[PDB]
Amino acid sequence: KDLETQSQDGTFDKLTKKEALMRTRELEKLENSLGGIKDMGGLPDALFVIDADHEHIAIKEANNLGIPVFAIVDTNSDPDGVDFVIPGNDDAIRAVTLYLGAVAATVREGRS
Amino acid sequence: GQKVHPNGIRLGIVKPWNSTWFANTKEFADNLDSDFKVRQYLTKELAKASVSRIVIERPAKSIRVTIHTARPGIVIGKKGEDVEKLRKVVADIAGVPAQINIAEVRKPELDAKLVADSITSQLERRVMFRRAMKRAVQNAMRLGAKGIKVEVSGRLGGAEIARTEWYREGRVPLHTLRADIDYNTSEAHTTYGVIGVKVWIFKGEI
RNA sequence: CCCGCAGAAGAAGCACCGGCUAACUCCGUGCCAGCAGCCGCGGUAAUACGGAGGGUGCAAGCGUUAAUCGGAAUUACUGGGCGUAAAGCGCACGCAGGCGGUUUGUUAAGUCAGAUGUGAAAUCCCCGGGCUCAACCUGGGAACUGCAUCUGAUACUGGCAAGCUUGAGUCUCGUAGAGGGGGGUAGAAUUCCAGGUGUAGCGGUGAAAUGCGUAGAGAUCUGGAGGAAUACCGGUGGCGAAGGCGGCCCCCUGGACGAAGACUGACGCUCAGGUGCGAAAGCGUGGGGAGCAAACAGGAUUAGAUACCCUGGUAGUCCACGCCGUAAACGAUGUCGACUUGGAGGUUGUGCCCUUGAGGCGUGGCUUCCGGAGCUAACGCGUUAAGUCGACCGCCUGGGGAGUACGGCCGCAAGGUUAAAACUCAAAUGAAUUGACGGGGGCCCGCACAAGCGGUGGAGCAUGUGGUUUAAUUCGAUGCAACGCGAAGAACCUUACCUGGUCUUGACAUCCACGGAAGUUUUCAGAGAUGAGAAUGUGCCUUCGGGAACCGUGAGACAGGUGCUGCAUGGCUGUCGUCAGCUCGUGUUGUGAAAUGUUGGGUUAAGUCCCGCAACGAGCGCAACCCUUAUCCUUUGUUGCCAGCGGUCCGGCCGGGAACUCAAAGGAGACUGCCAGUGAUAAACUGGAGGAAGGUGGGGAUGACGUCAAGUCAUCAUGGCCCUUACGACCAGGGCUACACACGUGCUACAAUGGCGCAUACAAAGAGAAGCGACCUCGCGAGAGCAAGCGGACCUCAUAAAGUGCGUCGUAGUCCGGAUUGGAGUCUGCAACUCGACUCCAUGAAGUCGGAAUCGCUAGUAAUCGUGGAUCAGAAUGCCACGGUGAAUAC
Repeated sequence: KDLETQSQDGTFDKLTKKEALMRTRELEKLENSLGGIKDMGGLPDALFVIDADHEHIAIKEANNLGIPVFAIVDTNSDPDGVDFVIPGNDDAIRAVTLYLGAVAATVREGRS
Repeated sequence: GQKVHPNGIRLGIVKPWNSTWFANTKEFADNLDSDFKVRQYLTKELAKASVSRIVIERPAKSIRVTIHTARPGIVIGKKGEDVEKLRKVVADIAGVPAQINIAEVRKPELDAKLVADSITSQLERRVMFRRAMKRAVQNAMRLGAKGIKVEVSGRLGGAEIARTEWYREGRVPLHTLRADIDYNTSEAHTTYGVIGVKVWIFKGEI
């Protein structure tokens, strides 16, 4: 957050472009990692996960906490780490498009 | 052992000297004895006064005693009586008039010399060292110090075999000359021989 | 039993106190005395030994010993185990024994219910009662866990009878196979024998030797003789109970498994004793004997080599018939049966769809690997289980003694099988974890080796050390990381050591009582310390019964100790190592010690940087920040400088000038910043441009967590213990420098790129006031006299040396080398003998490039020349800085 300020309006030339670049590429590092989560600042209450193969890591962690999870599990996935299982494809490109939008609408209205 | 005195290495660059004056090569010797002598005396009288460092400046044969202290009340006594009492002998040791000038310290627990005294103080009164030692460390963080490090050695806790247990909280970059590190040392005379205390403070950064 | 009397008067020890285990300190003694159930305590600071105090436990008893049980689920019926900790017979068949599918009837043995007879009293238990309560005595009941009889019950097990078929078994048609025994047989090769060809080696090894060979080998060709084993195929492929089993063909023969049904009708599973089979080696009788090969021999290797290596070689290994009966005979896993997710394979049958095309769809037998649940100490096992259960059998009960002795049995023998005890110890042992280490593997670095240059070790001298000697040769350092070290400098001093002479509240500090200014001056005895006087002065404030001072005497606390232990310690230091590593927070996996992060791919000087990722971060380190050096601009212009301009004894010397040198401050500049290429479009690496300087530009400073219980108690500080008319203090002389001897670190040499004489050229840095000292005079000289200037860019120390031109000696122990020695001397210091440096004349040794061995060095470095400084009166070839000259090589 601080750097996000330091980047668009903050310090960018105080020392030298070479290291000013350092913070920028560092900003990129935190970017791809905590980009779309920075505003949360607490603990979530639902984990919607696309694949259970690559992301069993988080599922177990979420399961370890008092939190429910929703996984689009696949033939080679362990449903026993999930709460509300969703069988079907996970890795198919078009598959998620159908999936997320369906979730997108339900979550869009779900604040009623 | 292995490390250089933190104070000494940063003298020329950051930390100023303590006996600031001038003298040609001839008289150099005598001043050292004299300047040292008063320093010994102040330790002997203002011990129960929490005195951190004592500046000894000598412009035009005028022995100036600037004392960076903690408790002015104890130092001045009443209306300054104690100070002007000290004025007499000090002027006598240095052989010339002495304007004794005090300097109160901002935070008594942020000066290395003073804190080391506290660690020594409790060990000079049967205090379990770990509690005594750690108490100071929490204080540095509780006073905002960027970092602190402490270290004791000897027959600590009455033990026969001597061991050296240190502690650390906060960033203490000793290899960075740019940063000011108030380092100081004190002894600890217990029935179990002498205990030595060392304390570092990453007070300054530049 | 009750009553009266008398004064709290008669009436509490024992063990323990480190932990287990409640309860602590001090002193004494020091691996002695001792203690103790165990682990363990005692080494000069003991909570564990002895005493004292306090205290914890129990109580007229309290500790010790012994003995039974408990804890010991370490004999497991309740209630254990056997893959690797102790423990599956080597495998198998199989009598007794144990257990046994399913349907129905039947009987009522075992089992169950009830009743009955009995199960001695006491004891125990339950509720009561009686002795002041209790112990104790005692009433009634329960119980006596059992056994016998009688009558009912009939599920489960047993006996009997009759079946059923899903267990087991038989037959028919086929299949694969190193299944077993017997009889023939094929080719390659080795060895030997007989010739032909042909000639100095062959063979063997790390090298070599023994050995074979000019009587002619080896090599090569042809013929023959034999013995043993079966290349390729060949496959965590197949068969077998196990051991095992391998070219091909034939004979006799076992077993396994499959399709489809037929048939018998529980005929089973296991199995003590018993019987059989059972690798290799070994044994007996008779054959065979190529190759290989115990034993043995020779030859090497080696300190030795009864071995590892080489040349040969007997028994044996091969066949026949008997014996032996053991293997890490091992998936270290008994046999049989049932049930419980999956995946990839191999192999052998067989039904079906298309064989429509090396196929697709299913069902069986054996076998390989990976892993789920679960199990397990963990490793791992995992439908072929160590998972969940059932039947039966073997076996274990700490290690060692010992799978041994004794005896039995068996054996031709060697031995085998069965199988202890006394005694001894407090562990043994398994799995896994962190490290350390490997004459283990991979990756990388360093004057680590290599490529070179120059050195030490041989000589002389200097200095240090060991040893020796001595009255004393002070004490410490004493693998690397002690040995030109503490000591940045011993004649007296220093000085701690010795002899002799002296004082002992002292050399020094504070408080007390009293007297005396302090101090200066002078003399005697003494080695000196000091002992003895003689004089002078009699000074600051007046409580003036005294200050404050410095000195003297006496008393008492003490002062003092370079006395011991750096293994009681702080502080300070070296080294591993300027090596790039060392860790923590939170989380996460693991029963846990811990691991992860810190690993992996690239990269770098570097856990430096990027990417990857159950890790995300962070700290300490690396780097940078600091100083110096390489370039420039700006500013100032002395005691520093001299270009463009004048005067000159052409000396920056005098005006004058502020350019330049230089000096001193402030900044600029260098950061992979730019280009091309490679590389993951990443980090980074290679080359180039410009630039004074190029990949942290050179150098220095900087020393992580910790290691060596490394150095230091003698620089200092300091706990203990010790001396204290002494180990403390003063003094003169000596010693620390002694010298059959050994080692270290250096300087000078051994010469001609060299010596000597004459002239001459080019530095930087630093020091200087009881200090340096020109100029001038004297001397051959070290120095002496007088002595401006300078406490300092001016003055002085102070004339740079190598080098350069010329002359010259001409390979000698010399015109080299310079020790040693005599004499004459100067300076310093009270003092130069033990024991100073330097000069002059004379003297003139060892030594001609140094054994085994071994050190430093990657560029202005090695080497080589000279210079200055700290210590200090005097006393450098040491140490610390400076500048000149200027290499070699890095595959």
